[PDB]
Amino acid sequence: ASTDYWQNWTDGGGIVNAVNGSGGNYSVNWSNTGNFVVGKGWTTGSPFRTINYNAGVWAPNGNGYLTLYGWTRSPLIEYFVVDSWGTYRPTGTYKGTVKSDGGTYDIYTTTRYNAPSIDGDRTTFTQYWSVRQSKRPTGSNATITFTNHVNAWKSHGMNLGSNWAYQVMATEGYQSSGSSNVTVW
Repeated sequence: ASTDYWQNWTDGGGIVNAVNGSGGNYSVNWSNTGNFVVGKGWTTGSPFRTINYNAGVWAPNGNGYLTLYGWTRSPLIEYFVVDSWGTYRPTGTYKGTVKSDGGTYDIYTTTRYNAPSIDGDRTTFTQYWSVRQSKRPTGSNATITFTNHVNAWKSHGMNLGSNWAYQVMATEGYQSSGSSNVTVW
């Protein structure tokens, strides 16, 4: 499918060279950054969407995530489906696991306090996570059947908001350096 949304946010720290490529392709070169999120996807997320991607390059030197990323409103929720990471594997309050697209993911919940949200400014909100138990190999055509995660989260009392915001396959980093090249469809 054709992507219609380009996400390129940075808190201004360090260098974040984000390139909006042709079609669903994008690349990022970052160094000594603060927090940033870059990716391509859809303006309106959907719990029934099946995301396809191919990370031709995944080379974080420190803390960075290759993850499906999105938000919902009412309530405000930031969610993730992490397929790979750098030096740090994200975790939180363990809820259970879900098997999907050949891998096993741990389900976690966390809370952010006085942090920047999609609406701008700062606030306190909940984060939903699905983190692969082991890093998914990159360079191949990968699939993320989001419906499997949404259903698993629901079973653990993790319900998403009613107003859907953007949904993208992103590269997120925190105080690190690295390179990535991803194609989404």
